[PDB]
Formats: sequence, structure tokens, C-alpha cells
Amino acid sequence: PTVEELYRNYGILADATEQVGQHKDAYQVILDGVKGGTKEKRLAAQFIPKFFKHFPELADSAINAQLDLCEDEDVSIRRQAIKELPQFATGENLPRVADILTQLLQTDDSAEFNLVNNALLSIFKMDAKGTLGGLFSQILQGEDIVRERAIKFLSTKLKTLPDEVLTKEVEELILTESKKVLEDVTGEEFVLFMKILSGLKSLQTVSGRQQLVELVAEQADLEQTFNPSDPDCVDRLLQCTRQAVPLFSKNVHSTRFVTYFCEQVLPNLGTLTTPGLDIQLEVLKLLAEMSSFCGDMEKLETNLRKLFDKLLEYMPLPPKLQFSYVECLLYSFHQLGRKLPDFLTAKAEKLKDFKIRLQYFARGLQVYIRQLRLALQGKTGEALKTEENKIKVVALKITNNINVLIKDLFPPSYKSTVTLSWKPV
Repeated sequence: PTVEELYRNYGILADATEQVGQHKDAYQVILDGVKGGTKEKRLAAQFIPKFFKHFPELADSAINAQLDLCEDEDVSIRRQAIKELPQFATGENLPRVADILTQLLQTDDSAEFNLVNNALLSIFKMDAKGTLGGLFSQILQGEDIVRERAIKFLSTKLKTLPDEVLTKEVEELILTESKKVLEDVTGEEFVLFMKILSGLKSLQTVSGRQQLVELVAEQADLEQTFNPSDPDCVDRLLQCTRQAVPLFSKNVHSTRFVTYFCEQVLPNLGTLTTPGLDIQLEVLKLLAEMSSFCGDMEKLETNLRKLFDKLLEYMPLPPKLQFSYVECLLYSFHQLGRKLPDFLTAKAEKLKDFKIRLQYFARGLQVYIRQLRLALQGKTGEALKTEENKIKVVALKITNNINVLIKDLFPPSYKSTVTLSWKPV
């Protein structure tokens, strides 16, 4: 009720030093503080948490009093109360406290928001599993808004924790819980959840990355057939496949995605969305990237065949040439063909129909390379960064990459290595 009196009782509890428990009466006065007005509540918000640990027989009333302040109409009262919640998260209270803080992430006051995040971090360090239990109960069982905010918390905040806190068991729990959540995630949540998990240190190994790839494969639903018209199919696939790509390496393979693209996607070019990006190219870029991590593929020949066929539609007969498409396709064919140099030799006669397309195409390469190099010379290291000269520079990688790939197909080779034009070394 009165600030004079709250101050005096603070003094009491504070001067009592090691004897504080001998003054349950004073702390009671502090809890009464929550019935007061603004200035009084502002004090109670600091004084209740401060001496909390000294009064077991009053713990229940203490947390409830503090939580009243955490839902005060005055936001600065809420901010002061919320900042101190980690102090209550002792003994068996932390999970209840984790729950409240997660609900509080939905605030739209930015300063409250920051304080809620910091408190979750504090209690996270006190008990990682208990805090995760709170975050994940809300993700699975709470309101959409809270579910969104909690996912963002995990998405942006785990990285700020010391490795010490993020133990093997905590990471195992993050995986286990996310796997329950992943039974039903939008595509945007899927993305967040892939960043969350690919960031776990125990999932950066070969086996960890293998499991991650399998989650993406489960999410994209590869044993489903494929529909070109229906976008609801089209995102799912590309958005999914995009999450897997960073996961591939010599020891972690793209096989199922590659097969699926060959058999189900290629024949179904070209159906497109809007806007103002080129969709068929995006599909091809993806395929080209995964092609160099292809594993032991049963349908190697059939897919290599379907890849080959797709290529010839962009490599005409003796017309505007689609170099960017041909970069992807030739690269993929190059990468898959390596495993089976028996192709081209074994299958057919149509390989003479191929050499002509190459010859022809190559003739268009020199012409285009000439135009690009002519438009680019004399230009300063600064004039090159025009969005126009950027495209031209990239075009030189495209065209020069194709030339190298064609070269190799001379017995035909697969020794050469190109960096895809849109990728760094």
C-alpha cells in the first residue's frame, strides 16, 4: 500500500542479513504491495523476487503475486515484473515459469519482448530441458501466435547460448521434440526447423546430415506422384529440396531427390508460376547442384537417358540459344554420366545426331563469348558492378562452363571440374 512502508520493510529484510527468515512479516507486507497503486507495484516487482528464496512457507503467494504484475495493464509494471521471473524459477517452478515466458513472447511492446527473450535465456541456462519443455509445449499445444514466436526464439536465440549449455542431451531433446512438430509444419516453419537442427553440433556429422536429409525427404514426400499444374505441389518440392542441398557432400547423397527430379519433374517441364523469376531454370539449378552428390543409383541408365533427352531440346539442329538451361543440364549429365561412360558408347546411332548438335551449339558459344568479351573490355573495376555488367560477367561463366563440358565429351572424359556459374569456389 505505501511506498514509505515498502521501503522500510525492504530495509528490514535487507539489514537482517543472514537472519532474513526471521521476518516473514516484512516480506508479507512486500507481497501486499501488489494491491497498491502504480509506484507501489513498481516496488513490489523488484522486492518480491529479491527476497523470494528466503520464504518457503510463502513461495506460492510470491509467484502468484509476481504473475499478477506480469499481467498488469501498465506495461512498465509488466516489464519490471517480467525481468525478475528467472528468480522464481527455482526448485520445481521452472517449467511453470518457462510456460509463462513463452506465452509472453507474443507481446508487441518491443522492450517487453527483449526482456522476455532474455529471461527465457536466463532460465535456459538454469535448466535447458525444462525451458525446452516450455517452448515445445507451446509449439505443440498453444495458440498460433505463441507457436510462431517460440519457433522464432529457437530459430534466432539458440546460437547466442554457450556450447556448455547446449549439451548432447539437450540437442537430442531438440531433435526429438522437433520431430513431433514436423508431423505438421507449414513450409515456412519447415525452413526454420531445418536451420534450428542443421545448427545442432551433433547434426553436423555425416550421420547427422544423413538424418537431416531423410527428414527433408520425408517432408517433401517423394513416394507421392508429381503434379505440374498444382502449385501446392510445386513449392513443397522446391522449398524442400532447397533445404536438403546444403546437406549434401561426398559422403551424404542426393540420390532420391535426383531420381525423383529426373523421372517426375523433367518430363513435366515446362509449367510455371508468376512472378518475376524463371521457374524451369530454378528447377534445373537445383538438379545440377544435387547431381554431383548422386550415390549408387539403380535407375542410373533410365534417368541418365531422360536427362540426355531433356538436353537435346535445348541443343537444336543446323535460333536463340538457352545457355543457362544448357549449363545445368550438361553439368548434370556430366556428373551422372561419369558413373556410366558405357553410355554414349553403348547407347545408339543417334550419337551422331548428338555430335552435330554439339558442333552447332559450340559455334554459338564462340559468337556469344565474343559479344560478351567485346561489351566488357576497357571497363573499370567499378563499371563491372552494374546489374547489367554483372549479368554479362555471369554469362561468361555460363558459356565458358558449357564449352569445358562439351570439350570433355570428346574416349569421352569426365575428368574436368567446373564451378557452377551461380556458385562460389
